[PDB]
Amino acid sequence: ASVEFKAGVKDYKLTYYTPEYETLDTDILAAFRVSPQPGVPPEEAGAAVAAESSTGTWTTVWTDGLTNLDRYKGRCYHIEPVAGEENQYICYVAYPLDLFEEGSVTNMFTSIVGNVFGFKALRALRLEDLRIPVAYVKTFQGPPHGIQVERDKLNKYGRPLLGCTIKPKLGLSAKNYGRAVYECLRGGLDFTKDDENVNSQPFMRWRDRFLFCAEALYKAQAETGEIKGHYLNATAGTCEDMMKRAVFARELGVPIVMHDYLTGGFTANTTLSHYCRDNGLLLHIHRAMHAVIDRQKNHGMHFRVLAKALRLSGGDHIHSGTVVGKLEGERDITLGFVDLLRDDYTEKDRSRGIYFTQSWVSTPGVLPVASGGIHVWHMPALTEIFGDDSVLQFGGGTLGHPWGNAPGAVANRVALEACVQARNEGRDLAREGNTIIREATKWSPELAAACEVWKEIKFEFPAMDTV
Amino acid sequence: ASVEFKAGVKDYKLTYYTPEYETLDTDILAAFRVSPQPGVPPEEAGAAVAAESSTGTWTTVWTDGLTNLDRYKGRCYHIEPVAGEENQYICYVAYPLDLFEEGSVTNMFTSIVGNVFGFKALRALRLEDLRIPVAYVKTFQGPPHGIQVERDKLNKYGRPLLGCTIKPKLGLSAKNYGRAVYECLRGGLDFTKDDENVNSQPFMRWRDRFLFCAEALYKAQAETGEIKGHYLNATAGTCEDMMKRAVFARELGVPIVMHDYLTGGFTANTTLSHYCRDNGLLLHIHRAMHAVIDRQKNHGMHFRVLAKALRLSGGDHIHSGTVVGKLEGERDITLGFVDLLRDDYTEKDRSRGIYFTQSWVSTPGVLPVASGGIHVWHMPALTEIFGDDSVLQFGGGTLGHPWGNAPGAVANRVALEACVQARNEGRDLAREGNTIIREATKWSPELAAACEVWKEIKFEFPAMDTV
Amino acid sequence: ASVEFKAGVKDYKLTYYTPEYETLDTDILAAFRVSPQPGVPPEEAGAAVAAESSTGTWTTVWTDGLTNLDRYKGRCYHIEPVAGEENQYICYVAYPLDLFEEGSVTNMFTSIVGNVFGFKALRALRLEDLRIPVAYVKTFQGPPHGIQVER
Amino acid sequence: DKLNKYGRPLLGCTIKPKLGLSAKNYGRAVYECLRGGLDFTKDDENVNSQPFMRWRDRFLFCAEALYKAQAETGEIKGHYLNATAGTCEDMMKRAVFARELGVPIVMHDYLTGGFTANTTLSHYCRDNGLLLHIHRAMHAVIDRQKNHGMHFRVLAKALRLSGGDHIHSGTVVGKLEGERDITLGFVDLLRDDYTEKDRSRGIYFTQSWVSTPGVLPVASGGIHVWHMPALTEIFGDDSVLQFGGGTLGHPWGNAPGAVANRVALEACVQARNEGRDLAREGNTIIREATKWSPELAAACEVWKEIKFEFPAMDTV
Amino acid sequence: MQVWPILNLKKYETLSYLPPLTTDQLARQVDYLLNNKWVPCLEFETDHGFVYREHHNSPGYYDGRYWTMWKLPMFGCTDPAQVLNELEECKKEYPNAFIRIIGFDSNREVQCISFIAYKPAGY
Amino acid sequence: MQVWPILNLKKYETLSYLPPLTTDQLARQVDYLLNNKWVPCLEFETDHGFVYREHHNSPGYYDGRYWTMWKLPMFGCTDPAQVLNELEECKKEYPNAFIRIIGFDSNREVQCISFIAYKPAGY
Ligand SMILES: O=C(O)[C@@](O)(COP(=O)(O)O)[C@H](O)[C@H](O)COP(=O)(O)O
Ligand SMILES: O=C(O)[C@@](O)(COP(=O)(O)O)[C@H](O)[C@H](O)COP(=O)(O)O
Ligand SMILES: O=C(O)[C@@](O)(COP(=O)(O)O)[C@H](O)[C@H](O)COP(=O)(O)O
Ligand SMILES: [Ca+2]
Ligand SMILES: [Ca+2]
Ligand SMILES: [Ca+2]
Repeated sequence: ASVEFKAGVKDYKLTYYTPEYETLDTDILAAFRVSPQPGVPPEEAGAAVAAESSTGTWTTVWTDGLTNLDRYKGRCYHIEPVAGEENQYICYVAYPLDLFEEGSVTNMFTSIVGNVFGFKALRALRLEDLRIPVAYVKTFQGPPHGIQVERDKLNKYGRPLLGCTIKPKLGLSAKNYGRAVYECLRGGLDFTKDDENVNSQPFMRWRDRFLFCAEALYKAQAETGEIKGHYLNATAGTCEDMMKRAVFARELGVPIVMHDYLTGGFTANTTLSHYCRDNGLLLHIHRAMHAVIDRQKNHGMHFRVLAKALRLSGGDHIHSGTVVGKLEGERDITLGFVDLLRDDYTEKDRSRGIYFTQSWVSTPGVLPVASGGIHVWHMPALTEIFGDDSVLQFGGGTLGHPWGNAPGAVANRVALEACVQARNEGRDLAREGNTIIREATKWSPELAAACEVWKEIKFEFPAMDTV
Repeated sequence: ASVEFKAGVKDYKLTYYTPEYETLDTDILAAFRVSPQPGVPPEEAGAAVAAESSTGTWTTVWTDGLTNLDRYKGRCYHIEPVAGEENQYICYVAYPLDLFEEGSVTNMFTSIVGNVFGFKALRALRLEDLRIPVAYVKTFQGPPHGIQVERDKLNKYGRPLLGCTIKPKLGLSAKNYGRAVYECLRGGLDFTKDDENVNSQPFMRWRDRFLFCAEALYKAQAETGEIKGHYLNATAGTCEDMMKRAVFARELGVPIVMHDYLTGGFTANTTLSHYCRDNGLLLHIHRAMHAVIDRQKNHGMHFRVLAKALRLSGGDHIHSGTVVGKLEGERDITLGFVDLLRDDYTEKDRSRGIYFTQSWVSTPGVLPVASGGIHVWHMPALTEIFGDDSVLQFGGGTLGHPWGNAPGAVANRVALEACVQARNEGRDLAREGNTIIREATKWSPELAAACEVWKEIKFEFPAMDTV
Repeated sequence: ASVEFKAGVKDYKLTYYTPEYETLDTDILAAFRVSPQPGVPPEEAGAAVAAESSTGTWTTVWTDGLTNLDRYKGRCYHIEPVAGEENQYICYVAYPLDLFEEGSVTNMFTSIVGNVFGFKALRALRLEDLRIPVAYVKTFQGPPHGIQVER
Repeated sequence: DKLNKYGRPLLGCTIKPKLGLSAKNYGRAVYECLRGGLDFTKDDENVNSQPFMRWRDRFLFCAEALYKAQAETGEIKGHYLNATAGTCEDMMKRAVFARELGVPIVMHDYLTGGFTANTTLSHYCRDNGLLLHIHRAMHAVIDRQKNHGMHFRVLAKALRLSGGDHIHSGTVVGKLEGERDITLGFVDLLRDDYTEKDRSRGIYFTQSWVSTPGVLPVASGGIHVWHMPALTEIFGDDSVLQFGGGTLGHPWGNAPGAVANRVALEACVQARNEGRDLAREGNTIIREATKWSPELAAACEVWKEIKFEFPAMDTV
Repeated sequence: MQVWPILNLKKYETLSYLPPLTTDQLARQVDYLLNNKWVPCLEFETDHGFVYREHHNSPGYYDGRYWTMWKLPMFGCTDPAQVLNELEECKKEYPNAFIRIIGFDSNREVQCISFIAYKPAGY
Repeated sequence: MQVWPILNLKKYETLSYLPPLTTDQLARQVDYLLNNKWVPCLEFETDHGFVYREHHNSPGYYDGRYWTMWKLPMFGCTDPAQVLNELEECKKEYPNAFIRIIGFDSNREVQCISFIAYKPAGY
């Protein structure tokens, strides 16, 4: 099977539109939302995207005869119109397994999302979902520990975990950070954290911070008798800086560090996941910048794609939205990707924005972290939405309690345990939440003060990313 | 100056809307395109963005009294309506110098772009431009070498440099890669390259590739007498993998490597810039994924922001668009950021989408790389748009020449030198380009065959990102 | 802007005495107490210091044409007489930011106090003060901890 | 013995503009100077690594240049590659890269880098067979005045201890201060094994060195071809003579500047070895050599009247 | 299809893939150099005409890059005849040499021009 | 301005930039050697006249330094005719050799003299 070489440009759909193709169980499958320019067949737009994300370019090259271009090519194998949009199509692409570097989220994103979103002939493009085949799954470490191990390490069962970002995001000194940390952990929060953009700065140098927050957290454990952690940010300018923070965390003996995976980047993340597995540190992932990519329906990458790639690269924890708080997160979509984050199998489900059935071949699940303008009144809804395997994180909901950090922590820990008890008793959290919270204030004057402060505070707007 | 602590939520504009503020020469300045929800004052939207990108959260925290919140706070200091848009505003924010970690593009993006693009109360948000003050500039290495050093190392003056991606993007074996490479360099291209998503795969393992492409390129130099390079991709799953490719490149003695800075990530990029400065390797930056963030007017980050951060982190080369080719790039915007990439001073200029005057305190300039569906007929326009300090990169324009790689390379190198000569003689490239090219085919039968193949090929669509 | 190369010696004040210069916020500014020999205008003594701490030597070199000597040169931009001393002057020198190695005290002092204090044409010289621009400040670590942390 | 150079002072040359030249231009200027007969060229003291020229680039091109000089002229050359730096780790990276390129000689500014870091470099160069040229930048901050500070013989003796193969020693006759008698003084302290007390030359104590190796004095600073005689008579064979402005200021450019310099010096050595009096017959010996060296003739016309004569500060 | 040759096809960087420059073609590059107020320089090489690696092979290090300087850079120069005169002088002195014309920008400290103006016999 | 030449300009260290030494000039350097009580030695070299790097390129290592000794160092020597005689003998035995005269100071163990006294044909 050879044919002569004919230089010059052809349509992409001639090679890369393949509707009759049956996907292989080793293929990587992409779901693109595609908006062609005027004049551009959905077929050819589909084809373009497949070609320039796998083997092809804009004119015929002779060097294809050297290979078997059929076994390597990306393929558009199904187009379906988008409901309630003019000129917008889901295009599915299958990429063979050989195209990808084993264990590199970086390489998988470099093909699939590298160059196609700038094509002149598209108005807009958005990766909605990806089907990573199991044999590609097995080439990654995944989460350093994962939900089972994390709970067994910390000795924490039967409830969501509770966290708290230190506030003023920036401008606190080390010693004050440490002070805030002790106070927050000693009132019943399991964890506190470096704010994402707290790295090392002129107002607070990192090694000073780690030092004092160790003292603090070791004092809270000692006073309360339950295991504590504080997410020490390894995010850094270079890999060598990052690794220096990790190694010092390790040397202090604390349980957990954090990393800002997208602004640090997948190459450095993967490195840090490796070192925590070798060193037994838990790894809390912050998803800063994700909304730059994932907010709009028409153009970008859905958050479910970023989360799946986090689970491959490695995180014990990832932020997952709250639904009810100050940042956007539709309930159905959010249930969706959470399921993708913690479970081993997740069937296709377009109602929840899962385009592909997804298997994980016992890759450990990742704990979702709800954080961002939440407070005691949202406790019921949070527990219902996420269930026990979550971390609930209360920054201004802790440090803005009128009575200080300790009491803010107690309020949040009490509201949570009241929702657990009520749930475990057989009560309906969606129906009875305000009541449950109400009941608990009759005996917790910490909670009562929290409740009075934030009684009217709600965050409700038109969302942008919907199904 | 102290005031009692009053828990509960206030408007952000109370603290973070500061219209009368005079920016400091040390401040980092951001230009946001902001689209508020219905019901949300532009002032308060502006304020929100400033607060949650610097010191503030959604409710009053007491710990602000411990610091001087006035000296640390991000500030919205000017709003201006957007012309021809309902409910859309430029909001300017100033961030004090202390907020940032010296030498970390990661930390600067973590504050400025971390969490605000997901705010419920915004419909959309887009970072258009940033003003990095000179004292922050000085904390970064920048480009490992920069344009002056690169030209002196390679001994190449008086013209754009010429490059060529090897095609089939994927699926070629090492030895065939090497074959294509020799043929392309021996006909007059200065460089060839790893395709962005060619890392190490089942069809071609990296160390095999580097090996053969060294032989190839050493054979082309030897036959032609001019210095050659081939961009050996260090992009990798982990930092340790990345560094292993660099060190082997180093050990072969070749001039240049590449990195995919956004899919690798800023933490790992910075690391690699450092090692090439210590080791005298040139560093070619690929901007794969940039269009995921930078395509849309209404939501994202402009490419001028990604380029500025590349110049800080470090690249000798960055892709910059072509204007005329298969990927989107408006001429005026493109002149804009190119100027931001190579020059030491660039004054404010809204017509070119430069919102801030920008000084670089002799940070070396970065060579723009035009690549992507271009060919011999675009030579004139390319030379005019970019001038001598550019790299022109012809993948399918090389390997799709009917006569093979050597002759494709000759066609492109001849067309380029015909445009240089014509230019240097005093002819108008915009007016006389087709002619100039026409004249050159009368004596170059390589060029003539290129010209015949691609005579009608143009790429012209409605652009998305405009001013 | 090019001019032919004329070998031989010239006055330093012809290139490095620049009284109307407005200092840049990146420059490194030096305050010298300068005591010239008999016969030596303060202007030329000031200029010698600026030249021989920055770009120049004692006789014209052709290789200056290869750079832009205006943007690199140290510049004596103000002289003021010293109260209650004969023949002693404060001479102010501005050094462009590019002259310095980032983070090296050793490099700053090698230019600024390297050679000039032995010049035959000076009786005595003293560096009184230095204005370190903020962009240079940021290249240094500084104190390991500092007052707040230490306490 | 390493450089295969005997029977005369060595000749060197500082690249000018002290600052602001790029790496490739530094290499250009180096190649031209070494090919015209200078043994060495050098980083200016305050050329370390900067925005106009990063170090690693400079070393690389000066290697290329110097390897071309050597190959054209067949005499061993060197270029003092400055290891001076902000931290010890930075310094040691520059020495290591000079080691790797295979060149003969690096430099250090011992007082502004500081004795701790010097002694570290001196050790490395022993273990790695690099010559070590010492610049004495800042010394005049401490050593100019009779009434207060530390005499330069003290800094020279400490450099001998610490380690240097070369140190600057003044010229006497150039643009920087150094009285002849005091200068013969400490130069003796730097080179010889035994130096008896001698208050006429500012030696207050008899000093023995138990075969510590002697240090080559380096005359540099405002000298030119007309000073050649004096220099030869003051320092003798065991010296390095260094002509920055006096090389790069020659009207015909580096190669010719270098030739004028090396011609003047071999004429004073030939004259000397024949039995002529350098102090008495210097101008004459120089005059004679211009009749057959047009390079020298051009240098001599340019700097005929240039002298540097003032009241000195540090005297006995 | 034509096969691009293999033997004796040494090339000389910018302009070397076009037809040899005519006398006027030559003039015109020199004017272009001088119209941009760059400083002309001539350089020549007898022995090593092409790059090689004799003394090191680390990244970015090549031998044969430096040629030797004819006289000095022509600072001031506003006359192309001056430059073409020096080309003739260099030629008469070094007829077995490759000779190139370069052009300095001193603001950027980069060569903005560089082309071959004379090759020896058999070249 | 003159351009210092490029081809065939190999140089031989001290005195090698002067006009060739006359017979008397040569005698005078020899007297100078002997008037400082230094020990004459002659050395010769047929093959490698100039330094090169075959076996190592570490700092301080060059090949081609060592030449081969004609007979022994002339210890005791007080007569210049003796030395010029050996020069003539060496020359007759090795007419294709570069020959140099060197002078040893035994107190410092350094050569204090060294110059070329004869080059072969074409040198
Ligand atoms: O700075 C902040 O805004 C937060 O600490 C919330 O602080 P409060 O606890 O004071 O709200 C969280 O990082 C964001 O919630 C990130 O959002 P997401 O989880 O969606 O990535
Ligand atoms: O795979 C590709 O498409 C390319 O090699 C072009 O190949 P052809 O040379 O065959 O076009 C370039 O990477 C893109 O141009 C990237 O775009 P940008 O420079 O805008 O980042
Ligand atoms: O910067 C300079 O001024 C010099 O290069 C001389 O250059 P010229 O060759 O152009 O004079 C020398 O470093 C000084 O001689 C230092 O003095 P000293 O040796 O007395 O420490
Ligand atoms: Ca946060
Ligand atoms: Ca590509
Ligand atoms: Ca100097």
